[PDB]
Amino acid sequence: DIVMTQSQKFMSTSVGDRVSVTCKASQNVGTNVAWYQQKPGQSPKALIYSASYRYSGVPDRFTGSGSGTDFTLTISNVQSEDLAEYFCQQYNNYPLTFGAGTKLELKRADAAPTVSIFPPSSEQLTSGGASVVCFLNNFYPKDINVKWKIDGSERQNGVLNSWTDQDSKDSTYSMSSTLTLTKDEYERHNSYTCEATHKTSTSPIVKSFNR
Amino acid sequence: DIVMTQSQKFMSTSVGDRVSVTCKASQNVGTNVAWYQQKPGQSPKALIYSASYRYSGVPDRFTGSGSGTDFTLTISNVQSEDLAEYFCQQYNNYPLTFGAGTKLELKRADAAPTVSIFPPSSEQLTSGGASVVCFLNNFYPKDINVKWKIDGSERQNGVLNSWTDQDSKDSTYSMSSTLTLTKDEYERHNSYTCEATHKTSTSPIVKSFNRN
Amino acid sequence: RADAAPTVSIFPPSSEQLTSGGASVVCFLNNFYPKDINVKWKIDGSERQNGVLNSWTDQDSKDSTYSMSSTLTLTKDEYERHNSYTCEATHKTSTSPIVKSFNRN
Amino acid sequence: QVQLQQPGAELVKPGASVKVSCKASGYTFTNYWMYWVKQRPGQGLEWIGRIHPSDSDTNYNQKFKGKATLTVDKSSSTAYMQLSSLTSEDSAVYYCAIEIYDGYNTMDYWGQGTSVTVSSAKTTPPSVYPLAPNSMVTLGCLVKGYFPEPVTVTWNSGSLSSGVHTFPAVLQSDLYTLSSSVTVPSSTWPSQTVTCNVAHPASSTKVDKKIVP
Amino acid sequence: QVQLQQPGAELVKPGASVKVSCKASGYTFTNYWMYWVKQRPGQGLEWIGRIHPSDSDTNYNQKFKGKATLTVDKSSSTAYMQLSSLTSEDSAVYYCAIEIYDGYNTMDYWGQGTSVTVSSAKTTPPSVYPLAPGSANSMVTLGCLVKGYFPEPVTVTWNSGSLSSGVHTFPAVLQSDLYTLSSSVTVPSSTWPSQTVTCNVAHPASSTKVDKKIVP
Amino acid sequence: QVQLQQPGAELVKPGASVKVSCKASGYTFTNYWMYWVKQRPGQGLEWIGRIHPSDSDTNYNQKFKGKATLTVDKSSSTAYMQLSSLTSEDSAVYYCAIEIYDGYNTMDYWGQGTSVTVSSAKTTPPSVYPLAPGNSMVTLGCLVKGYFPEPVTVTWNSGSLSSGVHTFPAVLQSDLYTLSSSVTVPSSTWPSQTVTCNVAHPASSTKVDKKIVPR
Repeated sequence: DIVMTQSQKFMSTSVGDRVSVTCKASQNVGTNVAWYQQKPGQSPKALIYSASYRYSGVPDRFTGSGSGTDFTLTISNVQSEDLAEYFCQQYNNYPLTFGAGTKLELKRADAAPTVSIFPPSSEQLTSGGASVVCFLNNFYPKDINVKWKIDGSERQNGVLNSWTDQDSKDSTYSMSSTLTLTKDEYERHNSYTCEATHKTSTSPIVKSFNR
Repeated sequence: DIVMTQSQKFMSTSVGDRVSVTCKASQNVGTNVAWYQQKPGQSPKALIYSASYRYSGVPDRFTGSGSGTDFTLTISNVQSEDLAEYFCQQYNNYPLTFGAGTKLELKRADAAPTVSIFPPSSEQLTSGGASVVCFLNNFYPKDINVKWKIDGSERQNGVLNSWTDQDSKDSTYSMSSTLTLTKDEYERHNSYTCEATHKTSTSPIVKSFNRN
Repeated sequence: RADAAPTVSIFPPSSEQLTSGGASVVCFLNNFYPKDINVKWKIDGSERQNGVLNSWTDQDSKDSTYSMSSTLTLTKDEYERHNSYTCEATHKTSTSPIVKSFNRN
Repeated sequence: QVQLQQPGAELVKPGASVKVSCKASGYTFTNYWMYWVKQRPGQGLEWIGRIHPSDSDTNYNQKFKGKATLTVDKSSSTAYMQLSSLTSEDSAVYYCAIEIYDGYNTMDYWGQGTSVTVSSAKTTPPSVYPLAPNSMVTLGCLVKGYFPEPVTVTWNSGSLSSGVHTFPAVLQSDLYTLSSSVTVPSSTWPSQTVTCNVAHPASSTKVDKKIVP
Repeated sequence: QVQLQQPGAELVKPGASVKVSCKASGYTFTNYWMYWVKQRPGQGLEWIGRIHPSDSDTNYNQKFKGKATLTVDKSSSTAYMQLSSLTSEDSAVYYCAIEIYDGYNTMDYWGQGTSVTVSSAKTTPPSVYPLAPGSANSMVTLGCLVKGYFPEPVTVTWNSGSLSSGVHTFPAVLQSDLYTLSSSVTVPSSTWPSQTVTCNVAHPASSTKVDKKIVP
Repeated sequence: QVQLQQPGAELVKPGASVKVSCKASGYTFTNYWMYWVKQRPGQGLEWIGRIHPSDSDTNYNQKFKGKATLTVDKSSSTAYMQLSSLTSEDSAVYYCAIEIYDGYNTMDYWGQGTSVTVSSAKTTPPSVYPLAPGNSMVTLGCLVKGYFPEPVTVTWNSGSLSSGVHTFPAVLQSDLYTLSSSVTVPSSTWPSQTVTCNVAHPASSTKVDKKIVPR
């Protein structure tokens, strides 16, 4: 089949600036090239058809160029709402083939996380389980270390970590960390500490509670 | 199976007073006993669990007590809305078994029935049948007798009678009596009479209509 | 109707009221019979009568019982000078009063 | 629908006057006598007078002869009762009422009544304070320091009417204070929002106070 | 809102089988025991069994082992009780119920109950006749005759439930394989005949909904 | 309005088959090609095939020759893609889509995508737990624990509360999925007003509204 390359897996820029994506086709696909946008959790959205023509509702900021084998998608005046994965696709020959996809990244200043800790709810305790949840919201860059302490001893098991994609409002990152214990194990200890280590400070951000 | 014996099939009191229904377990069930209230035509509602603990929304007027084999449900400040059947239940042993149920009754003063009679509707007369209906509403006590007279002659064939439970507002009873005839036989007579005999009067309450 | 013991509820002053320099401790005595009832306010175990205002409802249109709200109103300074606030209800339904109380702490 | 609309309250100075209005609607205004009844707080019913809107024909109680004046405005379907030289004895609720017989049934229709307060004190809106603390839970609402009467207190805009006890107001230094309790299932509060709605038409005050834990 | 949804009634021939459904919503279906209770017409409550929808673990009353089978469908959050080899003793109302303790309070939740009728007769919708007083007080009593239906139950309301006070709905009586009940309402003479009074009758076993106005 | 309605999730045992539906409405069904796209989790887009509902003419990708079969039902204006002999590699989101050029503008319309999960595990509905605190703002949360399969939809106050919301991607652990969601609101909003976490799990027909109650 015809192969659409897209050499870059990630593209970076700042809010208000511009970015571009190349797409290399293994053979001549004329101008029968389309560009799609996919935000996380949503269906793909067609941006460009026929190499350079926009679909209805696609703003001027998205411009497609190229013919033959070298096609480029250019996004100007980039805003945080443009955070998505972008695919090229040829429809000049069958079967229809897509590019690997290029995800947009937005550079910005560092930001320390706002950390919040939540004890197990009374409802969960009736189920025999006990989850302690620690939210780490709106930090940058995405790299962050989180540790759990139970009465001074570290626990690195039964922890479920999940990171959001880059925030569509302020380009920051957020992280949820869940320490799950049995109700008996939970009631056999007092202090439950959540420690966040981020490059914004050498001192960890500490949130704790005594049950 | 554990036998949950509610000694009384009926419990009686007055509005604002208190009533207590007992329940006897054949074996020691600890305090694993529940109580249920079921008003007529409605699903059962749980009142007490663990012999003495109330379900959410159950007023404090409902209290449970007892341990082992003797248990008691007590309803304080009884209102007409508390008219229902009350079941004890054991869940300490399998299978789970209920009591037979104790129906609550409210004592009140006598009340003469309000009697209304209704000729067959013109809509029913198109079907070939004719029903004469007599409502006897809001009387006490429950014992009442209705006699259907067709042109001054007693008719007891084709009489359908139905009594409600004690009313949840004033603790009275109501009765509906329907005399069903064919269309041709209904038109063969003129005077249709509903006579109500109740202890609130030596003379029957009479309601009549003439087919003309 | 038959006699009925009251349901006693005590309520400390709201934080919204404390911003105004005033403080009212409210005690509710609901659904009792007969109407005769005595309420004693105990501030740190000491009976207080100054600043207490009482109000009775009319006979309840559902169960024919009576209800009464007793409110002890004092200044915010006088409020935070004590800790134990107690509402005691003496009724003919029992010799021992029904005691509802709270602590500031 | 036949109805008689009266204002809830009127605050008038001692020695001054008041003019209670009764806006009639839903019927021919000039077809029925308009009656006026005075009720002191905690007392019985007294008859002030009556007036026919057709020609302003009047029958007066001699007690209120020199004080009460009855008039009507037919262009607005409104009847008025004016009191003069107001004393503290004139502080009362004043009702307008009609009786309609239509050849089949006899219906009576009453206005809500106008609480007339004769006082040199000025209006004060109420301060509404929440009262937050088994299978049942008791909530409360404190309506402190308003003048004059009345206030209207409901729960959840009237949707919560069972288990409510609204206690009569007490007077202290020209200020009224009442409380209202409500008892709801433990599953209702604090799970769902319970709101105390207080209306004081004398001060044009409408305050909704949610009972928050 | 936690809800258990049961159909109102089921009519099954003797010897056949029926599957009662209890559709759950508003909560985690697999977190609480599903209970089933039987109530014969005029009799008391009997416990059939319980099933935990998480793993379909069951506790059966030995009286109903061969008769009742409890299953669940987690993909639709529905519990099923199948009754087999139906006899006259199986004509009853069957309730599904759950009990939720949330760490603060304990609440019970019941389905409306499914009225199972074991009979060889077919369905018959009710005839609804208005009961208007004779030609020519401060209060007037109106009525509604719901005649000749099968099987139970029927629902009777006045003005779509707006009229609740002064209502007397009488229990149905079985005669010649047909049920008949009546309902009366007492309203002010200023209400009727000036305003419409409507008898709303629903018979789910025949997909019947009749609104009968009481016309003078 | 032009719409393409697709079911949320389909849980099919390995070796079995499944039929994914795409109900069209608001336009002439037989006037536009219907495209089908497959997207495996964390992967890219793959073209399955296309079909014209007028005459059921099809263009297939040879990769999905014996795997996918496209059909249409013109009486219901519904397109179907049947997947056969299901394996783990078939677990993906499946989109239907059309392209309309009305002589003025070119618009694309997509279905929501059907999350087909191939597994021997049975459905498990989620357990929704409130996250209430023990400043000018307050952060509330919602723990959606132990469900299968994907997906679940989480909204706050039926979507009326959208700003300051972070919904975290689901993590698979011990054959079950779990995610969480946080919302930050003015301190004058909570606990004075109601804050409700709305969780929807279509694979189990579950809709749970959990209010964030202070203690």
